[PDB]
Amino acid sequence: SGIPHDHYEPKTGIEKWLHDRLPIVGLVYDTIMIPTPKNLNWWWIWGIVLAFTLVLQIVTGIVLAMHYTPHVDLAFASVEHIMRDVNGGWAMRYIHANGASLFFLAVYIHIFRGLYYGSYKAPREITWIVGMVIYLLMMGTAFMGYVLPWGQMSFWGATVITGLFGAIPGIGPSIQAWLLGGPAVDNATLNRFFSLHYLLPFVIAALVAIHIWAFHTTGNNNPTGVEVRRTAEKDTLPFWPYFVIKDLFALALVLLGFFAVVAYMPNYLGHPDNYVQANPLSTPAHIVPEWYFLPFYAILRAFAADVWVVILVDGLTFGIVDAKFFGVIAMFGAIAVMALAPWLDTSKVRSGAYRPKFRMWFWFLVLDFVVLTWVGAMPTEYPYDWISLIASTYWFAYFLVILPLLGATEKPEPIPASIEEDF
Amino acid sequence: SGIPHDHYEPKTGIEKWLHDRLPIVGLVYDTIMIPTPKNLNWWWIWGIVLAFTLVLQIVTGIVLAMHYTPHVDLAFASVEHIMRDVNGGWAMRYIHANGASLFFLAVYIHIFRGLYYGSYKAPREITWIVGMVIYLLMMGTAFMGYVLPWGQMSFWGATVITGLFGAIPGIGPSIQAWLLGGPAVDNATLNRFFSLHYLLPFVIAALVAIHIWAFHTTGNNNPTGVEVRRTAEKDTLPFWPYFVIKDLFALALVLLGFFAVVAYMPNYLGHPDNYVQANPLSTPAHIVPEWYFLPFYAILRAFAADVWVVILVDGLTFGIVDAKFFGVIAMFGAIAVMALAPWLDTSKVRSGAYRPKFRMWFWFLVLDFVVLTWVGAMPTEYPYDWISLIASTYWFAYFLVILPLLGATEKPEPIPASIEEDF
Amino acid sequence: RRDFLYHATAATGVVVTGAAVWPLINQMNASADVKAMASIFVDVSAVEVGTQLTVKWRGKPVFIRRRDEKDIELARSVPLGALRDTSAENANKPGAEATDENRTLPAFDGTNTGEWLVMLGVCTHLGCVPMGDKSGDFGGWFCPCHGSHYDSAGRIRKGPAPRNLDIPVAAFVDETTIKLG
Amino acid sequence: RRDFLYHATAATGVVVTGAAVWPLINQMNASADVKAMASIFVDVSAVEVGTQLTVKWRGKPVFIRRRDEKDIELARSVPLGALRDTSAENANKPGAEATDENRTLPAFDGTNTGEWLVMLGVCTHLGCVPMGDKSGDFGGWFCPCHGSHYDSAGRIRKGPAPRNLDIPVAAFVDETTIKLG
Amino acid sequence: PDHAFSFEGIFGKYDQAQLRRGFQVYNEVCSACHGMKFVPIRTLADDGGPQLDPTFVREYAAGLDTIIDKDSGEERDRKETDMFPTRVGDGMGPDLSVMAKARGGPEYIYNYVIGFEENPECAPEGIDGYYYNKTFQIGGVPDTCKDAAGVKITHGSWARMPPPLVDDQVTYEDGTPATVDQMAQDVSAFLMWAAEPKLVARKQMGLVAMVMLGLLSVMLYLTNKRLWAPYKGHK
Amino acid sequence: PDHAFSFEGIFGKYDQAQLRRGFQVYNEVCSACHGMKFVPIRTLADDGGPQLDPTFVREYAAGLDTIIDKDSGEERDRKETDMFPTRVGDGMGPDLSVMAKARGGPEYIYNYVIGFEENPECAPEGIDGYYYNKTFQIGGVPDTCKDAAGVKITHGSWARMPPPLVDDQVTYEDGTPATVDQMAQDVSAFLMWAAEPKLVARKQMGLVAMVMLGLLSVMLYLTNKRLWAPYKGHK
Ligand code: HEC
Ligand code: HEC
Ligand code: HEC
Ligand code: HEC
Ligand code: HEC
Ligand code: HEC
Ligand code: FES
Ligand code: FES
Repeated sequence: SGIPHDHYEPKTGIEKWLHDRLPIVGLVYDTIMIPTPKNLNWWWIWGIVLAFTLVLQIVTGIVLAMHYTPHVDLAFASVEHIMRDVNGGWAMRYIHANGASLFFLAVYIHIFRGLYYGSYKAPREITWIVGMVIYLLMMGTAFMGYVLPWGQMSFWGATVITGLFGAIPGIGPSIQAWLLGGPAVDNATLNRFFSLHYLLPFVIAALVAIHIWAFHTTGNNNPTGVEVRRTAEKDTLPFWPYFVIKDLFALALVLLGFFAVVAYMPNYLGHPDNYVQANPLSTPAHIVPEWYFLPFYAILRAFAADVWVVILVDGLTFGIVDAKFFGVIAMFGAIAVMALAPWLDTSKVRSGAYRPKFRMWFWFLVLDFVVLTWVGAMPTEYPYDWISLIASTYWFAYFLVILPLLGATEKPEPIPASIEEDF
Repeated sequence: SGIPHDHYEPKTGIEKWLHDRLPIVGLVYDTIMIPTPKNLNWWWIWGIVLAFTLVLQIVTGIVLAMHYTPHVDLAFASVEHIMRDVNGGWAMRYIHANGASLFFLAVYIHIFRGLYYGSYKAPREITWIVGMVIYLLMMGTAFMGYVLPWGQMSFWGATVITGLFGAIPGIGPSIQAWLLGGPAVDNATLNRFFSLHYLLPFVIAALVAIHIWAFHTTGNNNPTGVEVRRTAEKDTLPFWPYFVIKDLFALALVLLGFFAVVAYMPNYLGHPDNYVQANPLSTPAHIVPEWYFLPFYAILRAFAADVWVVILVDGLTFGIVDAKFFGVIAMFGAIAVMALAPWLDTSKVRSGAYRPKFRMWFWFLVLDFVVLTWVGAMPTEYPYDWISLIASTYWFAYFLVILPLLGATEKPEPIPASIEEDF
Repeated sequence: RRDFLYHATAATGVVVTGAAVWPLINQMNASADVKAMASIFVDVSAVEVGTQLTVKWRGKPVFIRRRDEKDIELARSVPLGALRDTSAENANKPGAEATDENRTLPAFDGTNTGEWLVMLGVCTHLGCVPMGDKSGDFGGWFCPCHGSHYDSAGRIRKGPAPRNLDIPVAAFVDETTIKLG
Repeated sequence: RRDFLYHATAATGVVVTGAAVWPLINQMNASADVKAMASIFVDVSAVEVGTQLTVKWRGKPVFIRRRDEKDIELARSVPLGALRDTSAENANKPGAEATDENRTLPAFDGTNTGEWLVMLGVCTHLGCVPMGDKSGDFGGWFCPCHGSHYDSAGRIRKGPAPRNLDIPVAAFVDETTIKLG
Repeated sequence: PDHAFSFEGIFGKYDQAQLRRGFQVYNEVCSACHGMKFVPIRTLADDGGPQLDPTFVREYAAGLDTIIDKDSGEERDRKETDMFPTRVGDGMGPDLSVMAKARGGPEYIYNYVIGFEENPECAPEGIDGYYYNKTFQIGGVPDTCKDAAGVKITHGSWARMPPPLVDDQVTYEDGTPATVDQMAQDVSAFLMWAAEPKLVARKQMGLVAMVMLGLLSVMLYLTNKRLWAPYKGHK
Repeated sequence: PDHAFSFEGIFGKYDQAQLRRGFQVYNEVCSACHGMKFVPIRTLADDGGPQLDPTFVREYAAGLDTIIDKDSGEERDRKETDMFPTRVGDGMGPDLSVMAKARGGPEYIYNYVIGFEENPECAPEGIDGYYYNKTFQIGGVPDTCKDAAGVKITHGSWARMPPPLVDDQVTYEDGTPATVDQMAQDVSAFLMWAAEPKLVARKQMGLVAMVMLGLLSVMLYLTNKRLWAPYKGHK
């Protein structure tokens, strides 16, 4: 059971004088020969993808910062200095910019893999909490970063996603001014964002430290509602070399596609308007902040008192909870409820591979995510308003009511024993 | 023996559900209730001082970077923006600038405490190696940082301490150009230095991580040549609360003095010429890089073929080893030999509190350090040249020959037993 | 005493910690160079009355637009009913009803109001810049960030934007100038 | 085979790693905005030989002045004695004596030296720009910052300036050009 | 058909004669109003695009406007190391440095320059000082051409730029019919250069990397198939 | 004796009348050649120094040179938010923003302005265009005054600045003998302000912190003496 196999430091004198600093003991006993089940599909790779992508982003950023100059008058020029003069330039920038896209794409699949195979269910709450914390940090990071080029979309995205904090009453304008460094956006905001943007990744790495510490102490989830049967465990092959090699193969494929993009379709995920300098006096059409924030942008700009299911007219009971504040609360709740999940699913069961109704609702949820992604880009004119309202309502409904009802009446399936599934 | 007292997680349900992430187990069992001897004097505090100073510098720097603009045309102006407009300004800058001084002062006492009480002697080699690595990183950091204000001393200090790398043959100019971003100093160097200067502290923290991991696995030296007698150990009180409180008291005193300086004598340790903008066309008198690099500056500018003990005329046997290269090697060796110490002292003994000849030689070494500090500022005219040569020669002599001879014939003392020294 | 001394040491440590932390949170507030926040003299100087005039100030645009009769009549023909924000955000006067008589502007040092209207070109939703030059579904301004329709006098309509376009404190400089601040 | 396949996978991984690392070490090299600086040329092209020619480079001026016979004879008639700096600061050659034969310049790709002299227009005292066009008490250059008198060939005289006007590395481009760098 | 360019694909390293033609046009036509500050003059020798002769570059630079200085205010000689000039206002337009990316890009410029036909049969009078363009979409439209809810019934809108070229505005030294269409294509390619000069290097890097990573991935697949063999043989 | 200032010590928050006098002196004498770019004009209302009336500040600002703009080249009215002007060259000197720190500082300025006496009895002819000072140390010296190895035998050296003031150059509105010495002291204090405006806040922070930390340290000493009591009582 949970064989650590510390190696007893019996190799030789080198492995015996290393009794001063244990380090190799840690690596070997724990982070390399960690028994993992055999039943792992191709959905348990994306964590390696995320770690590598994080390293990539940190490196490329440390390189760019050697040529980026945070200032309204010299940011655009420095970015062009990069893409033209520097030796590698375009590569670093395109790899930095697009890799953010892959990062978020990979976390999406990392998260939805989790929702299916009960990875939030006990005893794996801490991992979930830490993951939501990370998600928040990395969203804030990417936001701070999209601003640095001082293009045109930078300015206005910052403007609105800071007016949010100002929507709330009493302490809105104060926070807004304390965050922007002033009444509106200017170089001060740029300096804050650069610093902050150059600091959070390390916090993320530490949090990834705790993320990795947790699921090593707590066994990796597995396609089944079963554990490694610790009591000797013919199942649960080790990590190295088997799963290391599997993950590296998938990672090679992913990097292949990523570099093909970088080299042929690099400006595809971007907004052309970010290639024109900023004008605080003129706003372009369809700001469309980005593609990894459209869901929440839509959940925000949906509630506007423009439907018979408009709960804003009812929330107006209290004269303080206006629309804006309502949408902001709705977004914060869209995330808080995803974090609260493990204490809402009242099921003494596990992976939805043995819960059909859950399968249907979950695929509807994935569809809802895609729809929200597609709607945040389209105007607030009919019919898109009804669509956004329906989708947000279903998100909240799933995460609040649907899981309890299932946990109550959702066991028409024969659960599998013997995690050694030699089929 | 080595009582970890993991606490068994018996407190309550909170301390039992924390079996998902061990964290509190680590803290309690290891990093708080770490048995430390009773025989500790006031020289075992400076590590807490260093940790706090590092945190202070990191914080103040993260704040400054919100107003510093890396560019030749806007650095000085941004520094003045800080010292005038910003709310706190002068405080952050003076605390950042002077705290570097305290940092190095504290590492000096941290290191010399070590040389006395055989802290480099086995089984504490890894700590020593890691400490020298750190010292290097933090020297490079402070150097990169003194440049950012783009004053006058910045430029020329950078110029010379980069011409060093160019002294060596074959691969000197290439490295020089690859480091400066060009033939000479300009904005590119500034960007590199800012980035680098804003990144190494985290590496230092990690290295401090390993530094703290090592001497927790390996027992803290103790005033004597004795261990905690693991086999139950009435000696070796714990760290918390006793030594925590002692160190915090000393730290309060140190911060008191430090803030008195910051508020009354802040520009004392500085060079006034760093308050005039840079002129690549005019060099001031007595550049005098700083005060924590004068020893090595002197060891460098001492060997010049101007004494009957001039080994440069002899090293000229090989036409490649000229003077400059000789001084550079001499400096790198001045540090490498300090790192090699633990394998040069051929003594099966410990703290020099029981080795008189070692006491005398060690106090001579401290005097040599002070002298080198005082000489790097004075010209290379007679008699200072002879002084610098003598001092460097003694440094090397100590660390190479003196310790072996002692280890041979240096045991006229009764060593103390029973680390419980109830005198 | 054990309890008193220990707890008092802890309290003093906490107080000192807070006194040290506050400035790290104060420096990010508005510096003195941002404290200034003073006024601007914009000269109308034959702007070809009826199209628009925009000027930068405080980091935001200040819209100075003359009036077109059709725009005017549409304005003056708006009863307070069915008007989202009836507060006349203009800070040059009290919270008087959002009426065109009060909402247009001072009268050149003369006596007339239905000819000029200078408001802050900042959408009250989240601070975007609406497009002018007769746009939207009400013959006024249209915000492209989320779709908020403004009217002729600038009062919000048909969108999430809660209130109309504010009006800063401004007076005239004797028939060719505007004072913003 | 076990050995072949395993070792080959390792080799390929290493190769890819190195191909990815090299640029990380390449970006720190001279960017394009800096290369166009190391090599700067100056088309003399009939500068009306005898008065002067100044060009900006490296942030400092590079003086290219033809020779006037009276200036020349005054130069060639200066014995090394009574010459503050006799090192011929010119870096296009060794520390040979500060003589006009070595100190004037290369010979157009031909054979002559007493006709052109291009030096760095930067006073060695503290970096001011001396005034040219026959000035001072020696028929050369005069520094107005502290009063340093230069001679015809640029060697320092009558002032605090310790050394003469340096001469950068420069060669000719076949009778109408100068290469500075 | 769509008149695809050379670079439109996995290959097509910027046929350079096209770019020299676009340069002949840009400096003689578009430069009167437009600028390219984000473009150094020393790039007309760098590989990939117009590999002109440096000496001609220095000549053409000295023949341009006067960019004064950064240290000592004095009208210099506009050395190549400086950037192209900037036309800012009073009847002038934006900067074309990266206009090929702020819009499939070059096709916009081609189909924009192409198309300035007379005013349609809804508002033949048109507007004073504004001219009509088939493809610009961000211009004003008269009320006579708008529908019942503000949308325009015209394909394009009214742009403040006049027609830049006639039937035979300039001569090509290489020898080529200099009609409007060829000039439009050429200048579009020149602007795409000014925006993406490092295109060919992009493509070559992409090829090299695709190849090396396909190789690595194949080898890893073989290694995986091997290691996992004794566990996937009986089923 | 040494004519210590007010701020020379643990107290001395910049007696303000002295600074107003120095301002009368600086704008009417030193401003002709010198500048203080690193100094905003609005600081003449901030506490600590001359707490002048804002309206007078706006007047004095509009009465200065013309600082054109940063966005649209046009000679503006020079609002207080801008900085003091800059005199750069052609018989002009450096910037006095922080000259009180680039040298005990203000004593240098006092003992420099003080001292321009005639040429000594080693070189009475002197120099054309240069004038003599007894304290500047970074100026040229004639060969007649140097020793055998280049060192000067004079106390000071020759500075390019002329004597700035005579016996009674300006009047003080408050009522005070405006001799040269008082003006020198006043202007020195004004420059020290221009360099260290946040001095008094520095001192008050130092006091507060010394006090709080002495308190904390005393309490920690008591706690230590207590905890370590049962182990240091028998010896
Ligand atoms: C003045 C006589 C011009 C000359 C000659 C050229 N251009 Fe221009 N251009 C000019 C103006 C005033 C504008 C703004 C138009 C508006 O309505 O805002 C433009 C615009 C362009 C654009 C941008 C179009 C867009 O979608 O915003 C392009 C791509 C453009 N012009 C191209 C172009 C070329 C290639 C020219 C030389 C052949 C050229 N223009 C000449 C003014 C003038
Ligand atoms: C021109 C007529 C001047 C006026 C009036 C004032 N100053 Fe000046 N100053 C001037 C020059 C050309 C120089 C450079 C002198 C040199 O030899 O380089 C200076 C210098 C100073 C300095 C710096 C001295 C030093 O050690 O470098 C100071 C402190 C100074 N001047 C002060 C000063 C004051 C207070 C004035 C008004 C009372 C003043 N100067 C007027 C030119 C001129
Ligand atoms: C060491 C510095 C650094 C790190 C670490 C870093 N970046 Fe950046 N980032 C930059 C710089 C510099 C820019 C501006 C240059 C650019 O846009 O490429 C930038 C810009 C961006 C952009 C906008 C790209 C563009 O071209 O508009 C995004 C998105 C972004 N960062 C996201 C991230 C995310 C997400 C992470 C990690 C979680 C990250 N970055 C890590 C330095 C860094
Ligand atoms: C909001 C949720 C969430 C986020 C965001 C998240 N994780 Fe996870 N992660 C999980 C969960 C749940 C598991 C499953 C743990 C288990 O099975 O015991 C997991 C597992 C892992 C694993 C091991 C198994 C696997 O799925 O590969 C790795 C490695 C990992 N995460 C890395 C990362 C990294 C690196 C990041 C970010 C840079 C990240 N994760 C972000 C929740 C998250
Ligand atoms: C987050 C950024 C950051 C960190 C971390 C940081 N500094 Fe700095 N440092 C700066 C900035 C910004 C400046 C320039 C402003 C200044 O000089 O105060 C600077 C300047 C300096 C200076 C010159 C001070 C002066 O005023 O001339 C020194 C010395 C220095 N740093 C040393 C260090 C050392 C040693 C460390 C830690 C080992 C450190 N710094 C940590 C940001 C930082
Ligand atoms: C070059 C040598 C060196 C450097 C530099 C160094 N250390 Fe140490 N450190 C030592 C040695 C040796 C010991 C003694 C370990 C033992 O007694 O087991 C030690 C002990 C310590 C201790 C515990 C006992 C004590 O002396 O306080 C702390 C805490 C510590 N170091 C922190 C730091 C920090 C933080 C830094 C830098 C930011 C640092 N040290 C730099 C060598 C070094
Ligand atoms: S920001 Fe103006 S409507 Fe959303
Ligand atoms: S600077 Fe040239 S002589 Fe003083």
